[PDB]
Amino acid sequence: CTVQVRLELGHRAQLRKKPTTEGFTHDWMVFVRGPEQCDIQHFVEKVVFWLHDSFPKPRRVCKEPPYKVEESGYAGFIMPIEVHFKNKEEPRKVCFTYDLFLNLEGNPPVNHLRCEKLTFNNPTTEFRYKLLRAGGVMV
Repeated sequence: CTVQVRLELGHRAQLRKKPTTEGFTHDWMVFVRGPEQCDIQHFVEKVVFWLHDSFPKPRRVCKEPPYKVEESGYAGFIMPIEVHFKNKEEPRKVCFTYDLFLNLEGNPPVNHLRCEKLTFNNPTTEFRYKLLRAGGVMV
């Protein structure tokens, strides 16, 4: 059997009224979540967000919801995001390369969503139940 689950990755960015002491222009927030009335914590062990090289402790881990990072910056960057599963077999995780882009001065805030369907072929019984408890569907 095959079980499909959905993830939503997203981000919001806007200009700060007042730049930080480093002079960062923007606040941003990146997240991983499930669709409404779904609970991805049943099958997700943790989410790791890899911030820009410039950050202190760039490896940011969320072991429970909300799976989100909120920071300030001057520029967008490519953000590796790892979603680790409560699985004993492969795949143990999925990796996304997320386009964290900011609004150019003048332009309204950014509020984006990237929807990902995961297809698990022949998951173990134990993991199958986690996917289905999260609101996954047999296909």
